[PDB]
Amino acid sequence: PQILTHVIEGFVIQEGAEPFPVGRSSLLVGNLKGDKRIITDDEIISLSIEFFDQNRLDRKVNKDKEKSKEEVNDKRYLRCPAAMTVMHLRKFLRSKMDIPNTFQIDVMYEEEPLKDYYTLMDIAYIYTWRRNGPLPLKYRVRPTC
Repeated sequence: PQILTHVIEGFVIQEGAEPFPVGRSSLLVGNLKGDKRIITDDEIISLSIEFFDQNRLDRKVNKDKEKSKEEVNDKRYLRCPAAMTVMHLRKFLRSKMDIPNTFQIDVMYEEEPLKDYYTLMDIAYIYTWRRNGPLPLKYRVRPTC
């Protein structure tokens, strides 16, 4: 639902409200197949992307304003070819949010921006992501000069 297509070089990625484990099969909670022997780049990586939480003032939305439907989740989700780079993502954001060249975009894992050559695999290997959930990315804009 609510999935949108954008092209970034070397593959087309579709991003939006990806189905959640809650609605997915409960069997996916158990010991799913996984193997560090697999180093292929013909692989799909699941991830999220949200605006770095600077405007949240270090406050939790659900904490201050708990919803009865529990609809607090400021991300967009992405099934993405693992070969894709930070450079591609920033472009995709640049295009999605219509971001002028007047600003820079930092793509970050936690607080730390990532180099534009990093592949999504490189990130999973660097940060030792364990395929528990999507790879959580963040982003932010800065004036350039």
